[PDB]
Amino acid sequence: QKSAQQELKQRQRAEIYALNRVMTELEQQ
Amino acid sequence: FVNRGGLPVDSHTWERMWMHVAKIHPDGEKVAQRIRGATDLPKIPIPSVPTFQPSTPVPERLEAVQRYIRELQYNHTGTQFFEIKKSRPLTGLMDLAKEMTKEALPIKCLEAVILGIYLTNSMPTLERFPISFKTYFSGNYFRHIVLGVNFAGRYGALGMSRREDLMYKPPAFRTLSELVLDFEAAYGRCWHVLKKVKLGQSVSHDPHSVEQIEWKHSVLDVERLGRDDFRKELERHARDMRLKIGK
Repeated sequence: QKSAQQELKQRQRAEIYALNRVMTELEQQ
Repeated sequence: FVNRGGLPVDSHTWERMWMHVAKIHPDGEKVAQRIRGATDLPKIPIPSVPTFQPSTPVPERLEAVQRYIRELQYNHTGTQFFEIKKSRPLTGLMDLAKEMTKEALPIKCLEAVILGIYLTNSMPTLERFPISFKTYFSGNYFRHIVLGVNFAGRYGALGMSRREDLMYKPPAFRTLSELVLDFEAAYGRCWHVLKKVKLGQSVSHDPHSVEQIEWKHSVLDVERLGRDDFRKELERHARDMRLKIGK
């Protein structure tokens, strides 16, 4: 049922944190 | 860029986030190609919201609150994931704080202020009040906000920033003026000139309060005041807050 919304949030959250690490790495160099 | 419609992020805002990334990062589309759809990405633990024993002194509790805020990470994606309307009644802002602990995404300074209030409503002997700093560097103006705090007559701050010296202060400053001057000096060390300080009233500890946060109860123009008038204005704000009781 609603487990598709959860997997959507999970997949998005993982990509958000992967992106945040890259952007954090960039914005100090 | 602000996500103006809840979570999961909608397809339109999601693409806009990646489009925005491709502008900023020198290898912006190489970054997306490597991340989007990747099946090997780290699992991110959902940070546990800290809970406190009554025997634990409040300053130690504040360390845990600030630790939790940091664990969410400063948001460098270019997209704000939560919409904060600053004039929203406190009860609506506290619903948002709770949502932020359940979704566990990166945040910036204003979100951290709201979170700091939400996580210290259990501490009625702790005074909480926003402090906003307007600084100037290289022909541009910059705004930063923290949650000022007062415990047992000592002033500190919680919050989120790019800089370590522009967020957490354990509640150790004897006066509000000493706290604010500590921020001004930290700004000066990274070549920012402090222009204005805006200090809010203390915030109610009731998470169902309909009252608004008053962000700008004192607005201080730093260089127009001069040092003695600046201190006296801060002492007055300190007294005003002492006389607004709310929990």
